Amino acid sequence: TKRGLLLKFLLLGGGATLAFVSSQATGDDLPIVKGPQLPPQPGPRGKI
Amino acid sequence: ALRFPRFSQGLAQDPTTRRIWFGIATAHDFESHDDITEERLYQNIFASHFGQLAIIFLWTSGNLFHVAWQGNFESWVQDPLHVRPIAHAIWDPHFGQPAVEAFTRGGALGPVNIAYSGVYQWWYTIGLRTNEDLYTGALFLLFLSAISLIAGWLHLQPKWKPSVSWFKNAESRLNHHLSGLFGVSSLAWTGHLVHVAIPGSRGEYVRWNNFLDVLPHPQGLGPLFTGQWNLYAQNPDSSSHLFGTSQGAGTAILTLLGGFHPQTQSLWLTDIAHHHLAIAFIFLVAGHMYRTNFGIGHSIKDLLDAHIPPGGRLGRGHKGLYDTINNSLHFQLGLALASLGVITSLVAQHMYSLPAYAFIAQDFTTQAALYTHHQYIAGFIMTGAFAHGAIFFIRDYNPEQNEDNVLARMLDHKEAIISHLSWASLFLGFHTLGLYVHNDVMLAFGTPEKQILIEPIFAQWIQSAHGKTSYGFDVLLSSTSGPAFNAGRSIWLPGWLNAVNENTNSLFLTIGPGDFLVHHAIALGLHTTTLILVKGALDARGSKLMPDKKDFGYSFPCDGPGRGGTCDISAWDAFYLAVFWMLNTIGWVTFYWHWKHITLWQGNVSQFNESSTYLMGWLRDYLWLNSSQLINGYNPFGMNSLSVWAWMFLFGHLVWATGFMFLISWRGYWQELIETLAWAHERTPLANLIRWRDKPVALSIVQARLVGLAHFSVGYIFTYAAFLIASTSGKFG
Amino acid sequence: ELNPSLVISLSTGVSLFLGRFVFFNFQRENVGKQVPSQNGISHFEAGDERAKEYVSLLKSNDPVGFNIVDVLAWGSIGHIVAYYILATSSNGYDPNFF
Amino acid sequence: MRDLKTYLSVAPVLSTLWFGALAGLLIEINRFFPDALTFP
Amino acid sequence: DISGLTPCKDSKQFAKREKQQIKKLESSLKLYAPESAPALALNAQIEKTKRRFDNYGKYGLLCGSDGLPHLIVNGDQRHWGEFITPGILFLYIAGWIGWVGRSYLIAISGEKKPAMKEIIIDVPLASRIIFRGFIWPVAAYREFLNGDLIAKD
Amino acid sequence: ISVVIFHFSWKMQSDVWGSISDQGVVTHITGGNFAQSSITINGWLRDFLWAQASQVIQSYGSSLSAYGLFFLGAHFVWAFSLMFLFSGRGYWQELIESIVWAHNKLKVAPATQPRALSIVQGRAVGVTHYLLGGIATTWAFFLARIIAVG
Amino acid sequence: NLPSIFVPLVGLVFPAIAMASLFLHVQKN
Amino acid sequence: SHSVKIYDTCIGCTQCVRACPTDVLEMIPWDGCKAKQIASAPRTEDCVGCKRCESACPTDFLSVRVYLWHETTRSMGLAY
Amino acid sequence: VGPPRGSKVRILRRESYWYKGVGSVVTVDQDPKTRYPVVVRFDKVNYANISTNNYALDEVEQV
Ligand code: CLA
Ligand code: CLA
Ligand code: CLA
Ligand code: CLA
Ligand code: CLA
Ligand SMILES: CC1=C(/C=C/C(C)=C/C=C/C(C)=C/C=C/C=C(C)/C=C/C=C(C)/C=C/C2=C(C)CCCC2(C)C)C(C)(C)CCC1
Ligand SMILES: CC1=C(/C=C/C(C)=C/C=C/C(C)=C/C=C/C=C(C)/C=C/C=C(C)/C=C/C2=C(C)CCCC2(C)C)C(C)(C)CCC1
Ligand SMILES: CCCCCCCCCCCCO[C@@H]1O[C@H](CO)[C@@H](O[C@H]2O[C@H](CO)[C@@H](O)[C@H](O)[C@H]2O)[C@H](O)[C@H]1O
Repeated sequence: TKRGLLLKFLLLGGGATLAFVSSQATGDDLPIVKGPQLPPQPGPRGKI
Repeated sequence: ALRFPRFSQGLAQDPTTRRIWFGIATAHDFESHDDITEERLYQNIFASHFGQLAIIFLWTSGNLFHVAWQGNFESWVQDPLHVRPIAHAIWDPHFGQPAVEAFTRGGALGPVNIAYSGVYQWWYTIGLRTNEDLYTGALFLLFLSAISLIAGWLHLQPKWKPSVSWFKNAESRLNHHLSGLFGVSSLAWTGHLVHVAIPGSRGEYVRWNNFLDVLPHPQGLGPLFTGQWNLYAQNPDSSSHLFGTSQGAGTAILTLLGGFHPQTQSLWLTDIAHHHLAIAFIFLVAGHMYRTNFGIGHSIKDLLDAHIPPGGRLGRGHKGLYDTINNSLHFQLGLALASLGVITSLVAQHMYSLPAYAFIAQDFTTQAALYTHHQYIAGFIMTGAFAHGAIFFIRDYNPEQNEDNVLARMLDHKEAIISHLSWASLFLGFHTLGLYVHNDVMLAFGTPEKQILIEPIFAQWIQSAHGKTSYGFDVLLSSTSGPAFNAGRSIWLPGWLNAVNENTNSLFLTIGPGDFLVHHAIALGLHTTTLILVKGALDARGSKLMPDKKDFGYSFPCDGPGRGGTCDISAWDAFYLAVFWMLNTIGWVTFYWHWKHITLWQGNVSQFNESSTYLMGWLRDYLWLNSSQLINGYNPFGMNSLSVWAWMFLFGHLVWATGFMFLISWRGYWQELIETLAWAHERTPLANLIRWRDKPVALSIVQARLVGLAHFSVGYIFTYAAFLIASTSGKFG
Repeated sequence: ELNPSLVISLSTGVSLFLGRFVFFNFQRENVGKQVPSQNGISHFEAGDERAKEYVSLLKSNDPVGFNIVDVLAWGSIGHIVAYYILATSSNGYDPNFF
Repeated sequence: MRDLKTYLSVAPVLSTLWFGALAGLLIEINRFFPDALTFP
Repeated sequence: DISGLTPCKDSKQFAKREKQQIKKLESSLKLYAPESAPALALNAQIEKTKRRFDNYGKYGLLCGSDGLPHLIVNGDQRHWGEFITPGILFLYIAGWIGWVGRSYLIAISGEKKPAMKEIIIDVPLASRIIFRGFIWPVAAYREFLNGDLIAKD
Repeated sequence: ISVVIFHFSWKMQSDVWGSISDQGVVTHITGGNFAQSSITINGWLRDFLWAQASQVIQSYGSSLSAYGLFFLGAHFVWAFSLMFLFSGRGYWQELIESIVWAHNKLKVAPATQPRALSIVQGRAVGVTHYLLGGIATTWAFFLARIIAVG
Repeated sequence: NLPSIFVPLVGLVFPAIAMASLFLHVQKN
Repeated sequence: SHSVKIYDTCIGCTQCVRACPTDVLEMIPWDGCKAKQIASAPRTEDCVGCKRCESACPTDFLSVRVYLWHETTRSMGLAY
Repeated sequence: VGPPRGSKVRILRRESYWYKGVGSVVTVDQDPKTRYPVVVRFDKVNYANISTNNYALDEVEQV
């Protein structure tokens, strides 16, 4: 019920929780964490 | 002012949402703030320049850090023709697995973006080779940004504030900028080129830890202080030289070869060093012109006052102009913006035809992106130059102190100027459009031989004067027995002529009837844009419809519905109108450049030669033909790496369309609609418990024009950027 | 084959002689009419204390008033000419006109 | 009669008559001298 | 020739274009009876194309590497029929029109309500004025010397 | 109305109109691509606007050449309308003030004083040209496509 | 390592804190 | 509050006053014109800025001038 | 006092629509307390469709 305390607590704790959850995500939850699984495609004129 | 903005008490008492919108939009207009003085104005501008420099340094440091951290620079410097440079990594939680697979390019282990800014080639050319070099460059740039912020804070303190008289010492600042900021910087750059870059291109690795132990030249400063400077040019790199290695490497540091490097297809490094040394000498000499403290030099005021023709045709000549220029920051800003906009286009036109970076020329996407980027920047800067010139006439112009000088006579015959500009623009538009429509009608009726195809003979003759032999004109450098060719026969003409007559680079491309029409379209666009801007600037103080326009400021909505109607009568509205024409003109030149280069890179210039003579050719063979790969970035069968550009294409279309709303619909309709929403909120249960604190109102008349123009420009830029990058990256020319 | 010391000394001497005996009057009568000023007054009078002229530096006991600044200017011109001669004579440039 | 002649002298009627005559002249010239790119 | 262009009587691309146009026209001829009116109309088009190409050959036009005529404007004395003579004729017609307009505007200026002769044209007065443009260069020059051309404000 | 007619055209070309052989097999004009492609804006851009405009843009030199010309003309008129829609008469009256000076210098200034169009009239001209250009673009594109492929 | 932590901070948390602070600033007095 | 000003080119035909939608202007005695009256704007705090007075101004140039200034709840015509 | 009635006069007021033009004097007020006594009629209408205006004695030149 302290509005000054509640705003700071919500903002800081929510940011910390968001960062922690993003840092604890596995490859099953996020494709970006899983990473590529296929051999890479070549370029239009032989560039890699 | 008790609320926001604190610099405008009148805005602070506004009980509507307009208090916020305007507070953001007038933050940097220091001249119109409450209790402003000239000293405070100059000091605030001086402080803001340091912050701008700090931001510039931070941006470059970020680019260097990300290239060193997530890029493939070390693998790229070993295969510049087959490795795609990486800008930075991608971490988006919204990505799907096919997106993760498709964006894994280069030799990276995850999604990445391919850099099209050309930083890799630029950094490779100047000697940087390892990731640690980029890491230590980024730290230095961060240090510079911090020091700029510290200086900006320091010169705002009571004991370090500079006075107005110091800011108005034009002679000393001109001397120091011409001699130190331009001359000495160039000398330092050619020193770097001689000590690091040139050795770097021959396999020598020179850094801070060993540059005091390695001789840049075998003779070591002997010839320089003796006078036989030719010893620095005797043995240049062979034509079989491979960049970065010692195979075919010479010992010269300052040459005048001309042409391009056979392997890298770029300018010789020694030529660049010699150029910068010559420019440093020129600027150092030029920096000793004005009188500062030692009893020698010139006074700009006396120079301007003495240049009055005795015939009286220029009136009082340039008398008094020193005070108007020195006491007006808008005059200075307009001059600076005009010059900078001219040289931005100069850079754009010179970088594509005379590449200076190793292995840039055969990186087509980077070249196209750079040319478009710099031309659009120049287009915006040139509009700014006229906008601030118009602001000067309202805020800073003193008619009594400028009696009958070259600046008052412009206001005297503004009508003659505007009418003649209008005639030129009308003539160009009429005849260019008529010829285009005639050719279109001939092509529609199956008779392409009835087209009006005018040969651009003046420009072909100019090209032949530069040594091009594709037209058989035999003039000046194209001739063998002339004095002009005989003078440079053994200095630079061999290499320059070999590069010019090489028909697969961008040096003096062959032109035909298709170029003649597009060049006149560009001329019409230029003339119309200058017409709008000049009419706005010269009518800023008033006209017959509004004799007291200077009494209302640079930006006001209107004078009302009386006297027939006064829509878009302010000088700001002239700039708002001219931005559309600038965008159209730059789009024309960029379309021309892109279509002329994409066909040359494909090996069939005849596609452009025959299809550029009528506008349906432009619509079909340039826009429709080259959008097949881009619009297939994502389809019901899958996606590929071009999906970002496909999304951005439609994003730009949507923003461009949204701008039409603000540009077409006007305020009263929206205000009358917002009233009903206010009633509805005030009568809705469980929502009466929530009340707004700023009264909701529609956007202002001038605010809506700015918002619509911003949406229009953002869509215009993004749509073409996506199309250009995707079309040049689907096939790589 | 051109002696650098002889060329530099002769060019500096000629430039100083020209500045002291030939072009002195024109230069002085022209600097007399060109003094930088803002809003009708000099930069120092406006309030710029860094723009004050160095009276103790420009004074000299020369019979016509030749001072160290004139020496520096004319010597710089002479050195530029001398090094132009040395750099233009060492190279084997031949404009093949005839 | 006088009023009808006054009406036939109004701008749109005179304009359509003049441009019709011009169009007919140009059409007949192109019918008898077609495909002219130069002036011999 | 000029600017690397070849005359259209020599260039093979011009003849190839002429052959392909006739071949395109002759493909639709196969769908009609040899005596029908559409067959008679396509034959007239074939003759028109042949005459056009023969004329372009005879007039001495220059053709590029695409088989299409190219105009020469710089001022070459053997190419005046493409820009110079037509331009002179245009400048004679346009000056005629401008001078007849100016004389009519001057003639009605001194009346009670001169805006009524600008929406309802005095046709006899226009008939009087119209044929004065045949000598428009002489009069336009002569009011330049005297000073009746430019209003000195 | 533009969205309605686009919907009608794509649906009829994809799921109703077509050809039938003497085997009992139906082949539609666009092969039933509406269901999976008309659900994205990119689908409308690619499979409808880009794909079906291929007729009107290659109609030059044929009997349908008048539709490409009208296509370009409609685009031109639609773009022309934006000059009237985005500006106001205060700029144009001031611009006319300079041309009137040039006419007065040569004694060719008309008695009927030139005026910029009224505020309401400019809106009417802009909307009329906008509608004409937009409707004519679809007229030409639809007619060329459905005559060539229909 | 770092991107998984930094991207949510710059894209969500920092804009939220800045928006809250700016709103409280503009609603003052 | 907007700024409304009156210049002595007034001919005193009272056209501005009866065109005011918020009763900002009024007519006061004078001696500089044949009508012996000039316009005044004593209630510019009720000005909305519609510039209806300038549309009714017969003088060339205008004798009544409206300059749009700081915005209040009265000047924006807000009823909520 | 003032130019004779019916004469032709050039306008010197900068903000006037007929600046540097020519009009005809209709009446001139004789009251010394009148600031702009010269009434002038013009052939062309201004942007407000008005053909008459009052000018001071020093803004009018007899031609
Ligand atoms: C030798 C002494 C010296 C030097 C080096 C400078 C240097 C500078 N002064 Mg300065 N100043 C001096 C003496 C000096 N001043 C004196 C004596 C006075 C008092 C009379 C002033 C009064 C003064 C004021 C009042 C202001 C400055 C400002 C500036 C800065 C300008 C912004 C900038 O970085 O532009 C950089 C400019 C260049 C590098 C040269 C132009 C380069 C061209 C346009 C491009 C061509 C280069 C090349 C082709 C491109 C590179 C390609 C690739 C590398 C990307 C700059 C750092 C301004 C500022 O921002 O201060 C914070 C400012 O407001 N000065
Ligand atoms: C060295 C360059 C320079 C400098 C120092 C200035 C300085 C100034 N200009 Mg100026 N100007 C410049 C260049 C410059 N300008 C150029 C190049 C143009 C042409 C485009 C203009 C056009 C211009 C106008 C028309 C006006 C000024 C004004 C001003 C003054 C106040 C600015 C202000 O309030 O900012 C406020 C600026 C903003 C709030 C910026 C708005 C945001 C813009 C639209 C960017 C939006 C980008 C968009 C969000 C991207 C979206 C991406 C998408 C993916 C979402 C100030 C003295 C104003 C003034 O007071 O004049 C008397 C004024 O009316 N200038
Ligand atoms: C494609 C759209 C388009 C077109 C064609 C134009 C055309 C023109 N603009 Mg413009 N403009 C546009 C969009 C466009 N604008 C937009 C979006 C804006 C932003 C609001 C502006 C803002 C703008 C400003 C601010 C200015 C112009 C000016 C001009 C004129 C420049 C002179 C010229 O080119 O003469 C060539 C003329 C043309 C190409 C007009 C077409 C003539 C047709 C083809 C001939 C007649 C055909 C036929 C006989 C008519 C029959 C139809 C009917 C009778 C049945 C010209 C009329 C300038 C101006 O007035 O200078 C004189 C000027 O100051 N424009
Ligand atoms: C008497 C006819 C006449 C004459 C002599 C001129 C003369 C001139 N005009 Mg002009 N003009 C005219 C009519 C005329 N105009 C009309 C009717 C319009 C409205 C469409 C314009 C609109 C116009 C603009 C917008 C501009 C000029 C400009 C100019 C000047 C440069 C030439 C130019 O650009 O031409 C171009 C002329 C046109 C585009 C209009 C031509 C219209 C037709 C051909 C004229 C027909 C006149 C009449 C119907 C015939 C009289 C019949 C009578 C015997 C009964 C020049 C002084 C330019 C200027 O001031 O720069 C110096 C400029 O920017 N004019
Ligand atoms: C850089 C900006 C950014 C970032 C990093 C994200 C990140 C994310 N968005 Mg997202 N989004 C953004 C901008 C951003 N968004 C914008 C601008 C829009 C508007 C167009 C959207 C619209 C959007 C939608 C519509 C959806 C997402 C979803 C997601 C999540 C997808 C991952 C997943 O499948 O796990 C899913 C994981 C969960 C559902 C559990 C999350 C539990 C969190 C970690 C608890 C912590 C919350 C914390 C206490 C609150 C802090 C607030 C802060 C102010 C302090 C991910 C967290 C999707 C989702 O499910 O997220 C809710 C989803 O449906 N976003
Ligand atoms: C409005 C205004 C303003 C502005 C203006 C402007 C913006 C302008 C622009 C301008 C411009 C933008 C200009 C440009 C120019 C350019 C030029 C001038 C160029 C030149 C060149 C040359 C001269 C060259 C020559 C040559 C050589 C040397 C070599 C090669 C050959 C030749 C021969 C070509 C101001 C602020 C002032 C103020 C007032 C108002
Ligand atoms: C006292 C006396 C006398 C004497 C005098 C004298 C002897 C003087 C001298 C003087 C001198 C002796 C001077 C000098 C000067 C010099 C200078 C001043 C120099 C400068 C230089 C420079 C400037 C350089 C530059 C450069 C460089 C750095 C690099 C290379 C290139 C160049 C060259 C560019 C007498 C007897 C007469 C008499 C009386 C007494
Ligand atoms: C106004 C400031 C003073 C101006 C005058 C300064 C001196 C002018 C030139 C005088 C003669 C200089 O002559 C030149 O000196 C340099 C400096 O050592 C020598 O340079 C020599 O030592 C330097 C380091 O000390 C080495 O980097 C170099 O490889 C070596 O050659 C040259 O071998 C000699 O030819």
